[PDB]
Amino acid sequence: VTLAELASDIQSQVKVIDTYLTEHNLPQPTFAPDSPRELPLDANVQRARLLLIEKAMALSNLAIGAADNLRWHCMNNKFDDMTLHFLARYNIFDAVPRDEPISYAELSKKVGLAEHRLRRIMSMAYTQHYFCTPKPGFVAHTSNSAMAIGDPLALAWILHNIEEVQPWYSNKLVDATMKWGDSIDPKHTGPNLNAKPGEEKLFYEIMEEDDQGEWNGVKGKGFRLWRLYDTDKFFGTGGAIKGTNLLRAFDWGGLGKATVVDIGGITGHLASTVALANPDLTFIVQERNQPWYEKQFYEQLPAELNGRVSYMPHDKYAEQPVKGADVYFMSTVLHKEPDDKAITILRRCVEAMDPNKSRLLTRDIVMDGGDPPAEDAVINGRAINSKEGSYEAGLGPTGVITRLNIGIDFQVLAVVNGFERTREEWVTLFKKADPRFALKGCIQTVGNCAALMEWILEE
Amino acid sequence: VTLAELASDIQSQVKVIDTYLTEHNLPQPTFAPDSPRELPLDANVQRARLLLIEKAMALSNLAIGAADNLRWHCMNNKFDDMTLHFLARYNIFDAVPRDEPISYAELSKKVGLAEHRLRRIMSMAYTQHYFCTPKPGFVAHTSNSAMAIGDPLALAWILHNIEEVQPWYSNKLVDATMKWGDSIDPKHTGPNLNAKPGEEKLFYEIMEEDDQGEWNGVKGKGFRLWRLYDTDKFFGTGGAIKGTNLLRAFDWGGLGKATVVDIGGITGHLASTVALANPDLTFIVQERNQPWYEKQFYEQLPAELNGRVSYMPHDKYAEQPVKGADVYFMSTVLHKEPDDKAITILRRCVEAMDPNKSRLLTRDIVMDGGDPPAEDNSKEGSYEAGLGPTGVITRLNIGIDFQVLAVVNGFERTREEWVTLFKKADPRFALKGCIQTVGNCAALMEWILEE
Ligand SMILES: C/C=C/C[C@H](C)C[C@H](C)C(=O)c1c(O)cc[nH]c1=O
Ligand SMILES: C/C=C/C[C@H](C)C[C@H](C)C(=O)c1c(O)cc[nH]c1=O
Repeated sequence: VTLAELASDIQSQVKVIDTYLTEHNLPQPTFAPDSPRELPLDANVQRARLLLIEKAMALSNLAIGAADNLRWHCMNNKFDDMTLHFLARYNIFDAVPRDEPISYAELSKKVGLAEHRLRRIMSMAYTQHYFCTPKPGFVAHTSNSAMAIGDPLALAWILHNIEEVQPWYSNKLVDATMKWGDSIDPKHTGPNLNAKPGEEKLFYEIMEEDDQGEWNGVKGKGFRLWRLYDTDKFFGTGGAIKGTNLLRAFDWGGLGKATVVDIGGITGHLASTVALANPDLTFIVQERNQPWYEKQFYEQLPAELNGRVSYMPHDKYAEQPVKGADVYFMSTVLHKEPDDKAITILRRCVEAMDPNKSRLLTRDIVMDGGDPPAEDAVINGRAINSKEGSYEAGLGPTGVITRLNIGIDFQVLAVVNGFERTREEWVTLFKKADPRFALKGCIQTVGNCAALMEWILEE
Repeated sequence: VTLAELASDIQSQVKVIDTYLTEHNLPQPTFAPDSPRELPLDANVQRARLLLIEKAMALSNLAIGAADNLRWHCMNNKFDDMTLHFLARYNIFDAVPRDEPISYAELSKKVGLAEHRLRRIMSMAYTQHYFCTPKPGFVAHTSNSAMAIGDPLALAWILHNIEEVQPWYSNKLVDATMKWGDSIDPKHTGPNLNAKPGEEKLFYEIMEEDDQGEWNGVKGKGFRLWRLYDTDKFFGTGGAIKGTNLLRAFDWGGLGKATVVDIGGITGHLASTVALANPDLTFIVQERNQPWYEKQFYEQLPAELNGRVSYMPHDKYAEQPVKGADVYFMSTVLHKEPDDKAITILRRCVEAMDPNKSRLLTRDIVMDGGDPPAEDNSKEGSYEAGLGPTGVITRLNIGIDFQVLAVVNGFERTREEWVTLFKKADPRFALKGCIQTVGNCAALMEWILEE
């Protein structure tokens, strides 16, 4: 491919998006804080958007060229993370007003970071369109930075990755690999490279046990796990994996009055999203208890649910105490479970299921892609705006959903030696758990990176 | 700005490059291993390239959108570094033939990385156009990965950043700032967060003293410093800061038969670059000695220079023993020197200079940009191509600024700050030339002492 080819391709995708926005009188994305934070969920718009990102990344990459790509990458990339690190730890998102500029001098005194250094940090932020400088000596928000205003979930995501995942695990992954090999054992992770025998610590042990700190309402023991919970919530409130996409991937209303057992459901945020939109549904959120868990679970629980979402302490490897429920639901649980452990969990589900009225629903990455809703299956336009060679938009070796899915793969690899799976690998795994399992649906909304898989037991 | 405006801008810039390559019968950049590694150095082409990169980055950013930008960023960007870390530590660039594909199985056996994990690592590389998969189960190079084949300097750059700068310094820079504030003391850096007063370790002490390892022919003491020197050479052999750009930024030939004193000139690589192109020049490379320095200096030294480039052990803060030389030259030395230290060095140069004969040349970032070479239609906006708040040369300038900030609390300067600093060293100093080739982030500043 050439620069010109990429540019033409880009133009084609922009035209699809730009025409949809105009024909529907929808505001255009910009870098201003009042920009829409996403494009319409229309499947044609989203396919075009995913291809556009991919081609624009290819274009900047090609134009930088082979001589400067590795040179500039190892110089600059790491400092985009460092910039966000400063922005979060100094609370700079909240200190810059959303709709008004602020001087470096005033910003410096608000956050306690000297003017010279502040100026330097902000300048790097500008190059990735986080904040801008509208006039000399002044800082203002962009859309990218404004979305973090007042949102500790956004800051949780920054700090979890920069203060835990990267320094403790991913920076050490090479060493981990050479020491223990290609492992599925969560002990074979960065913090244990020099641990004495029997003194290894698991990621989730560190998260729940460390008591030297505090985060967003939880002081002491488990503050890191609470922050990790915030990150989970962050991915549900907006963007590609937004929780409301679950409502489009399965007919929750069709269940009628029914009980959903939410196994490994964190703090029940996703359960609350589904139950808010489906008044006939009861959710049992099953999770390992913590000293602060119930206090936080009920503080977040919307009163409008009238108690339909409740918490039940439960070990996911143990016997399932809720028998004959309509749905047993696991959202992004099994990608941290190697085969033997996932089979244990699945067999616990099977024993509690009534094969003639229970379903097992999982939400997880399907590496090679799920299927779109039936209404989006037929391609009604041109292939250029819908597919990249043989791959659905967003997939293939340079696809942005492919990229994100590898990012998630690497994250669970880093912290627990987890891994993502293809559809065939999911079906193989479930049938090893019980040969009666059948994949009845595998729905991935366009622009999402996860699929909702509907499993049943048939004779 | 909107998606359509960005796309429109991109088309214009592309057209400039596309037209020039066609009209000059020059191969088009692609991702194939045989692609040109850079665009032509013609100033109009480079201006369009810099704007094109900037607009294309704006376009991918805007298309990702505000909801997904921070979410995707903190998920993915760190693993682009981790992928390069695997590729370097397992020597995968060399393991994959430049012009043939290799199966994951065969690559796995060559590098000793299990197949499943190998596949996973390679797949992340593909998304940034490092390697590709031309057929199921097979790996091939791209232009981006092929440039690292057989080049330990590229591996040096990967490992210096990922195994030293990032974990020891930049990841700890917030903690360092909260502990010491906006310090300019090189002891007030990440490794010393819990050091006893007086027991702080300097970055360059760690570099020259650590003996637990080896790198590219240097075993034991100072292997890290030798690898650092490889990274400096890496930025001289190609890309934006290539040493041959120095030949366009100053009239070296106009010096005639002349001596250049190269203060802090590393292992003399840059000196050799200039001396190979200018046969009438003699270079004196002044640098702090190391047990392996002279061996490595002479191994590297091109035979065809016939001794014109020599090594003189020297403390840059000490009296300058070469009096009256035509040129005293410092390349990317002063951006690691706070004002007081820089003034000490500059006054050592002034004492040795003949004001009517000697020049002082410095190569450094000028944060607000130098002037184009003399040999190079209408201007819109406040900034030359590559500069301004989203410019890609600005971005590289800041990355370098942050690099020296991280390891020694150094900093980059504007042209006005340079002039102020030099005039504080000696009021006779005058900036006679400040030349920055288009596509380069550094400028060559020519200083003289005037009455
Ligand atoms: C399939 C999508 C799942 C949404 C999650 C936010 C992905 C994220 C990588 C994740 O699972 C993490 C994790 O499991 C453990 C530690 N740190 C994480 O970030
Ligand atoms: C102005 C351009 C200079 C070219 C250099 C390769 C820049 C690079 C950031 C650098 O100076 C480094 C340094 O001084 C010390 C440690 N590690 C570095 O990387």
